[PDB]
Amino acid sequence: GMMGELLSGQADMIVAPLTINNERAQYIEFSKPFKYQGLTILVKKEIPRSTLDSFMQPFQSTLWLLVGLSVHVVAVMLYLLDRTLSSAMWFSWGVLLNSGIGEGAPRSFSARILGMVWAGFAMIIVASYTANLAAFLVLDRPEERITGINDPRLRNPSDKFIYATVKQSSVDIYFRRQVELSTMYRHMEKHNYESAAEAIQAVRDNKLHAFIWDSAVLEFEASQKCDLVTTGELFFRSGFGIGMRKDSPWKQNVSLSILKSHENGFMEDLDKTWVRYQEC
Amino acid sequence: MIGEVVYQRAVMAVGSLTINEERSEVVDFSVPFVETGISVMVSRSNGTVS
Amino acid sequence: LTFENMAGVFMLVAGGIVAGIFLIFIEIAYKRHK
Amino acid sequence: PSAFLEPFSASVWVMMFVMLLIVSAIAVFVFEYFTIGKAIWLLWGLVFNNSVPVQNPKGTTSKIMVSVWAFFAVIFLASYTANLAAFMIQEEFVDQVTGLSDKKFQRPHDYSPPFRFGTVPNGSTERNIRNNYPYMHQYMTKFNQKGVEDALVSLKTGKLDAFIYDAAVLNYKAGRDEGCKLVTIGSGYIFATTGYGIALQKGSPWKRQIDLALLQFVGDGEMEELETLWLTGICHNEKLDIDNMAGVFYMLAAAMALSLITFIWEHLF
Amino acid sequence: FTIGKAIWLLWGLVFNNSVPVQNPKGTTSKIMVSVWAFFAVIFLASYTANLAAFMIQEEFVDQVTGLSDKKFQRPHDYSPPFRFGTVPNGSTERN
Amino acid sequence: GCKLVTIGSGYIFATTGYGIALQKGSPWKRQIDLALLQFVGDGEMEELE
Ligand SMILES: CN[C@]1(c2ccccc2Cl)CCCCC1=O
Ligand SMILES: *[C@@H]1O[C@H](CO)[C@@H](O)[C@H](O)[C@H]1NC(C)=O
Ligand SMILES: *[C@@H]1O[C@H](CO)[C@@H](O)[C@H](O)[C@H]1NC(C)=O
Ligand SMILES: *[C@@H]1O[C@H](CO)[C@@H](O)[C@H](O)[C@H]1NC(C)=O
Repeated sequence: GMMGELLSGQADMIVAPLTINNERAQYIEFSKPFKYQGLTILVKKEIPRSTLDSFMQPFQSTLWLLVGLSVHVVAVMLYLLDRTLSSAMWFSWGVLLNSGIGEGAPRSFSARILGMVWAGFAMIIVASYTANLAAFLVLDRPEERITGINDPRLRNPSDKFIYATVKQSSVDIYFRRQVELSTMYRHMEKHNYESAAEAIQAVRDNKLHAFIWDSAVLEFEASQKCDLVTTGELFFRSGFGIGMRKDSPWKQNVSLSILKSHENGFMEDLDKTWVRYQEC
Repeated sequence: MIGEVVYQRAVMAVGSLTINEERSEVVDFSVPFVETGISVMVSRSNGTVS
Repeated sequence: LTFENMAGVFMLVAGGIVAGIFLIFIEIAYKRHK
Repeated sequence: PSAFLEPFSASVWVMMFVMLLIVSAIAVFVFEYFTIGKAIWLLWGLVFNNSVPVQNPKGTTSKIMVSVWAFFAVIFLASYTANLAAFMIQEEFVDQVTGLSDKKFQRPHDYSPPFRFGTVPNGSTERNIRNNYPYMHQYMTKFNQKGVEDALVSLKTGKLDAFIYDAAVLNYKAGRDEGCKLVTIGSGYIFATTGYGIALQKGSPWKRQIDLALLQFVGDGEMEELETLWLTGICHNEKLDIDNMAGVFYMLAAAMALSLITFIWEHLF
Repeated sequence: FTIGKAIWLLWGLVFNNSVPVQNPKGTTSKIMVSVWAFFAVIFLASYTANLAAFMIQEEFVDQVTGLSDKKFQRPHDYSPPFRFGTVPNGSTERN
Repeated sequence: GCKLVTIGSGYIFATTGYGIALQKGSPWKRQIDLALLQFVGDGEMEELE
């Protein structure tokens, strides 16, 4: 890659996003970092579930089917107790639908008591339905976002969910040179991609489920493509640098300049015109 | 601190010492280990305004 | 069903029931006054 | 569903019922200054739903009393809905068998379907059950399995009922299972709590130093870090139904029965 | 007066049924009114659920955004003077 | 009470770091830098933070 090209003498400088590692720094001389960007996880933002039509779906349609049968049975019992059955049926149907027609004229006082009791039962059923709706409502956004490497879903992987980074990158070095995630590294080694853009396209096309990459790149990708979002707290926070060979005369002058541009506000203007220029 | 480092009184200055383009032109020192900068602080206890 | 909920407004409703006679007397006196 | 766990059917319900009756009596008395049953029906409706046409009360001062009663009913229904929502927030998943003391282990064939006891030989669990429950050992011999992974596979496939084995490895398996479908019995129970230790030759000169080193490790917090980095699991760290109103519909049917019985007794008179 | 009665019953069924008139006459009219009332009750329940769920939303203020802002940019006039805090001898003062 | 809070999530006007000051041309720089990179790569800096 770039490090090999620079070491071989084919190049004299690496002006590109090159994360400052230890293995890289052992052979080449990094300048002062012109940016600070840790690693984050790019994931696809699932569309919110705006049903607005789950009426008989939430609990069980059999309850809605049995409600009418129970109402008819209660009406029949009221008719037999009265010994205008159609008028009483309409009145009950209006009461269970808050119509308030007022066409019900029970004969006996027991019929009146049963009618009042029925209304109370209906009120209770309505309350139960409202509670169920609240449970479904409050239970919105069931899916959560994995919180970086510390999340248990990443420490223990699975074939169903795959999270793979980019081959021949500092990231791979970070996973390899830290023996606390050997399972994660083994899982990621079977899904690495040729280039970052290919991984972005695969993630957006549901080919992957998570991407591990620099914050400076993933944040811009999320800003550009609203279909994707970035999650996970910044980890391995080490910025890019102008990699170049140790035995070079520019080492004492590039870095200072990068400092000056970092303090004169030039890098802030570059970020505004190239990274921070849009949102979603 | 920087003055003591320049005049060979001390060979190392570990502490809260921000990297600058003026200090680097005098003392050459290692890569940053804490990301810092310039920030503004203000109190918001006057009103929640939720 | 919290006890306070059944109390915090039902002591009030009992007060209203026992207070109805107060305004009963007030209005039946007002009617006769003019 | 907890159709009976509500504070209903208590003194509060009887207190509010008699308060409603007293309020209805006071309203009838105010109106009089055939309206008793009508006022009672209207007040019951106002408690339940305002679709109950009652002509019993026609008074000025009475209107304020009816408004106060309606305010109380509205507050009560709002509190009831809030209580149902709060109860629907939580759920109960206590346990299944509640330890080895359950009669299922004592009677493995007499109740319903056979309850298999999964176990692995060569271990201390087999020796413990042989030295404590010789009767259960003979029954469990027919289900002596091979390994922990095989036991988990069999449990996930329904071929076994319960698996009895060492607590630490079982807890690890529960914390590293897909879907958290299988859990240890109860909230985590130990039939014979014991340590692991580190075996040494009889009279070895290392025991007096190995024990001190292990005590130093457990007292310095290293054991907690190792447990967090080696035994933590995702499952462990996690924390209008037809059958829901079937009971209240049984109560409604009983209400219909009492209604018709009252019709009979009222029509004798 | 049937048009006004129908409009009032529709509005009430939307809000509350305490507005009765002799608008629905016939089985078809009663069935239509019942269906409308059921739909309005469902909408009401959905609105109440949404209002209850909305209580879990909160936000915080942030004043100006960075040193590039109207407040920080001009010290003179504008409003009551905005004090600037900066301990000297540091890198911030030099920058 | 966490009454006072920096503006927004925190935007650094001129982002830099701290480092460890050394004499100009000190032999320790080329090795202190490597040690610090090893520390940040092994997750120790996260634990200290
Ligand atoms: C008053 N009517 C409502 C109600 C609120 C609370 C309890 C029962 C009921 Cl019935 C108002 C809120 C939407 C649902 C509804 O019908
Ligand atoms: C480095 O910069 C200094 C001052 O900016 C200058 O005197 C010197 O010639 C420069 N050296 C190279 C190799 O650019
Ligand atoms: C150990 O268990 C195996 C089956 O898992 C069994 O065949 C063998 O006999 C056991 N060992 C002894 C000494 O009985
Ligand atoms: C340094 O601090 C002292 C006392 O705080 C002050 O008198 C002096 O002016 C400061 N110098 C600079 C360059 O900030």
